[PDB]
Amino acid sequence: MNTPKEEFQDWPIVRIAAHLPDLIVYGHFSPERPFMDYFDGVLMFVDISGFTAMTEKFSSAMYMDRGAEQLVEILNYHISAIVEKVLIFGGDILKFAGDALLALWRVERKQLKNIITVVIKCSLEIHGLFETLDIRVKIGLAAGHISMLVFGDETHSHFLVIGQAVDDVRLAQNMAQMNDVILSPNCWQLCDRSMIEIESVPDQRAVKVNFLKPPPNFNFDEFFTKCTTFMHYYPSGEHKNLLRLACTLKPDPELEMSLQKYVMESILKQIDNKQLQGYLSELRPVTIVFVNLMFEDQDKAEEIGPAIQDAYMHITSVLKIFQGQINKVFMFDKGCSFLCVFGFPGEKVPDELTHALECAMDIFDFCSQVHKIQTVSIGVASGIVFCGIVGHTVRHEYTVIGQKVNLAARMMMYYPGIVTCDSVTYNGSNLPAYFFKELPKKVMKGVADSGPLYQYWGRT
Ligand SMILES: Nc1ncnc2c1ncn2[C@@H]1O[C@H](COP(=O)(O)CP(=O)(O)OP(=O)(O)O)[C@@H](O)[C@H]1O
Ligand SMILES: Nc1nc(Cl)cc(N(Cc2cccs2)C2CC2)n1
Ligand SMILES: [Ca+2]
Ligand SMILES: [Cl-]
Repeated sequence: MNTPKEEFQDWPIVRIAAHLPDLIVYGHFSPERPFMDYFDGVLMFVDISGFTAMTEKFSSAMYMDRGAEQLVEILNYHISAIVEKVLIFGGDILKFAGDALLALWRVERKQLKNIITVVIKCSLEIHGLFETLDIRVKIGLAAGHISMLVFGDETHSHFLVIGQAVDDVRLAQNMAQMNDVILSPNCWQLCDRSMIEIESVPDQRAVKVNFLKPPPNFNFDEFFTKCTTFMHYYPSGEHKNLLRLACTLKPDPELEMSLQKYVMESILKQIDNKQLQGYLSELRPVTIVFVNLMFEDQDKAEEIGPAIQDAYMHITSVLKIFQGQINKVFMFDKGCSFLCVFGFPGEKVPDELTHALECAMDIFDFCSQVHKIQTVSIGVASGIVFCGIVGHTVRHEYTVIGQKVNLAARMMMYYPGIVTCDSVTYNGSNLPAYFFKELPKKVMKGVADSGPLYQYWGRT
């Protein structure tokens, strides 16, 4: 009696799970919103520098109308290797944003020291990989208490990690010069100092890792194996050949119903083999509306959660009306940011610019009265941006990369408390000139040639 091979592996639920971390896939939590949970772990924020420039070049005529296809190929060639390293070291990729990704090793408080060692080794191996396009990799690490927030409505869900360690990992990474790994202060405080050769960062309690220098008896693989005891989802045994346990998920309509809420409809359409895979990789004219919600420095996560929930409910209704989408949500330095996009798969209109501006003002007016939100700032920029699925086969997300994305994000930070827009949006809108005010030109870090910027004043 024959015993033929292959556990079938490519169910819709498995494909959906590629778009989510284990934190969500295996989360089994309440469907109330907001939902908050608390844990400890180590974070790694890996930020590639140089794909936004590569993006601009790939629109040129030399790429012969295949710039999006070539961009996404070369990006994924590099990012998929990084993702594999993270997964093999036992980490959970939480979210992608353009050419960056945030990863988490959730562990019990007693294991933080040991896990920091595993994550530093992983970081050094990620720097390893890149002795090969013009691109640097900056890595920040942090460790400590982390809170998870899940917010949404009955058909959509969104998550974030929050707290000092999240702020710290971002601050750490941002200090790295090309190809450095930086530890947060608390990470350096908790780590195994005998193993880890560091140096001062000027005007900073963070430190740069110079070397991993283990003792005589230390064998990394035996050490790593012991650390796997504390990793709940590390593929093992008959599944040690897999990069994720999520590859073994079996059909379960209730779990699927829950996971699909995190993923865009156009992505679900591709997952369901109702649209061609290549259709979502594009260099497409869009309008980016980047909305920043600032909370007071005193604010704790249990106050932040209901306020993001409230803002979200309004953002989503306004976007539905004006034909916009939330591409990604971020939070650090007391600012929760919604990266919103007008134009992309299906939603292409003619009055898109007018609509992005009115939508932005509606969001600004509503969110300004949400209890606990100190300041709303919204940057609006229009241009050619790369849209597509970034990452590895087993762990990837839809995202956007482009100069106008970065510009919108810089506007919102440099021109706080107002709605700002770029020249393309200004000249291209229906609207008369006195709806606007021309702004003083600020020198913006990582932005040159930016052109005239405007405040969207409104009808009044
Ligand atoms: N998705 C993201 N989430 C959080 N912070 C980000 C981010 N992208 C960039 N940043 C932060 O802002 C800092 C400056 O980023 P920038 O210099 O403006 C673009 P980059 O990340 O260097 O290269 P790039 O745009 O080719 O990819 C970063 O070092 C990082 O701390
Ligand atoms: N707060 C938060 N949560 C998640 Cl899950 C991701 C995220 N971001 C922004 C941050 C990067 C570094 C610390 S927070 C990642 C996807 C870019 N921010
Ligand atoms: Ca980047
Ligand atoms: Cl891949």
